[PDB]
Amino acid sequence: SETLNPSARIMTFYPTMEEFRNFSRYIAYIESQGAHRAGLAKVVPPKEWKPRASYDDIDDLVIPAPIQQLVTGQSGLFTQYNIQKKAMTVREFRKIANSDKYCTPRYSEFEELERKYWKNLTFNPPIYGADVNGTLYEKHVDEWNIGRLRTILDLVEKESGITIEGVNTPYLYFGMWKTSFAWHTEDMDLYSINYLHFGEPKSWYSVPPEHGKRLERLAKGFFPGSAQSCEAFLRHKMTLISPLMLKKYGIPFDKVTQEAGEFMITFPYGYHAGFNHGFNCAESTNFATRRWIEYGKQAVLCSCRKDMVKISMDVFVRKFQPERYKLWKAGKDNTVIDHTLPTPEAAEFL
Ligand SMILES: O=C(O)c1ccnc(-c2cc[nH]n2)c1
Ligand SMILES: [Cl-]
Ligand code: NI
Ligand SMILES: [Zn+2]
Repeated sequence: SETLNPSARIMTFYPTMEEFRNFSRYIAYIESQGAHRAGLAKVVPPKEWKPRASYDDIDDLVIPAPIQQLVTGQSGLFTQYNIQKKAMTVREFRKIANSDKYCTPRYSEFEELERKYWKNLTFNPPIYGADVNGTLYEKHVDEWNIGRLRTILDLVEKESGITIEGVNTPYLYFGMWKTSFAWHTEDMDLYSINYLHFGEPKSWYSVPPEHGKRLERLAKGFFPGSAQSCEAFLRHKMTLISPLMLKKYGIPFDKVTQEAGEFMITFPYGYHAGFNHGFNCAESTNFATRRWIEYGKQAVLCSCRKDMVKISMDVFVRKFQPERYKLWKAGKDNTVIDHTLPTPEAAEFL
C-alpha cells in the first residue's frame, strides 16, 4: 500500500473499452496502482466513447442561479463571495463569457495563464453558471453515466428516499475564464467524478489525503476568525490559496489540467481547488466505495450553516461493518484511517 505511488503524484489512466465498462471495478483498479494517494486522478476515456452525439441543442438550457464571484485578498490568500444573479440561458452565458470584457487573455504556456489567474483573481468578477441540476448524458449511455454510476452511495436514496442535489444527483457547471472552485474535500469526504463535456480546460490543484491535516492547520492559521466560527470552514468553499503559498509553507501538492472529454476523480479527504480557462461545461456528482465508509464516519462537518450536507452513516456501518456497529453506536469505534490502503474491491488486482 505504502509502496504504490510513493511520490503521491496525480496519475493519468487510459482504459480500454473493456476496462471502462465497469466503473466501480476501474476505481478499484486505479486504487491498486496508488492513484488515490494524490487525492486526484485523470481518466482519459476510450477514443470511440462519447456520452452525447452533439452539444448544439443546449444554448436554450437555463442556468437558474448564475453566480458572480467576488474575490478579496492579497499575498496568495483570498476569500470568494458569491453574488447570485438573475436566471440566464447558456445562450446569454456564452455571449458574456466570450465577450472582450470576460474572455480568456492571450498566452503561450499554461504557467503564463496560471500567473495571470493568480495576479487578476480579485479584478473583473466573472459569472459562474454553477450547480445546475441536470445531465448532458444520453439515456442509452451505460458506461460512466454520472446520472447512474450504481456505487454503494445509492444506499442513501434506496433506504431513506433522500436525494441530495449534486451529491447523489448530477450538477452541470458552465464556466468562463477565471471562475474558481475554492479549496475543499467532498461533502462527507466522498469521492467525486468530473467530466468536462466541452470547451476550454479546467486546471486543478490537489493535496494528498496523507497531508490534508497539514493544509487545514495552514488554513486555520491564515483565517483564524473563520476557524473559530466553524472548525470545518473550508467546507464553505470560499478559501483560495495560491500554489506559491503552499510551496512556502511546505504543503505537498500537485497540479493537472483537464481537457474537454476527460474525467477527473477526487478521492476521500483529497483537498482540491482550481479554475476554468474559458467557456466550458462540466458534469459532476459524488460516489462511494467500501473504503469511503470509514471516511464518512470520521468526516469533520460544518456546524455553523443550515442546509449543510450530512449523510446518516448508520446504514453503511450496519451493512458493511456489522461487527463494529454496536461499538460505533456507543461512540467507542477508535479505527484509524490509513490513507495509503486501497479499497477492499481492489484485492483482485493485488
Ligand atoms: O466547479 C467546479 O469546477 C468543481 C470542481 C471540483 N469540485 C467541485 C465541487 C463542488 C461541490 N463538490 N465538489 C466543483
Ligand atoms: Cl476546515
Ligand atoms: Ni470537489
Ligand atoms: Zn460552517
